[PDB]
Amino acid sequence: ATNKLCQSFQTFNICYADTGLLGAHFVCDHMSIDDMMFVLQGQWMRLCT
Amino acid sequence: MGRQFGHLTRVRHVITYSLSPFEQRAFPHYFSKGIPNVLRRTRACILRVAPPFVAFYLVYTWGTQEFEKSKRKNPAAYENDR
Repeated sequence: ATNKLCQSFQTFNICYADTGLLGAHFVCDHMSIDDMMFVLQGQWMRLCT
Repeated sequence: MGRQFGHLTRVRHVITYSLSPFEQRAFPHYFSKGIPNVLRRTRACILRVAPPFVAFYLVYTWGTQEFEKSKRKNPAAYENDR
């Protein structure tokens, strides 16, 4: 929100019987995909570490 | 440098699929299809690559042969005799 990276983004955890889709989904400009996928994965590695 | 992903070109209605490098073998069917491939590749170029260099060897095998023949003496001892 500070530098207007994405139009939208959210985190989901779809659960199934023995599998799932844990990740995130974001909506952004055509010149913001790399700039947010870099900070999206950067946030994931912060919790892990 | 004024050029990067995002404005390179306009691509429409093209879907690509790819696998994780850890879910696929690095050397799949190496000699099963790679060797028959190289035979295909070599034939496609041996008619444009070999003849120019085959001629050079012919020049080599003759230019060097004549050079030794020049250094070899010739029987021109006549007109002097004993």
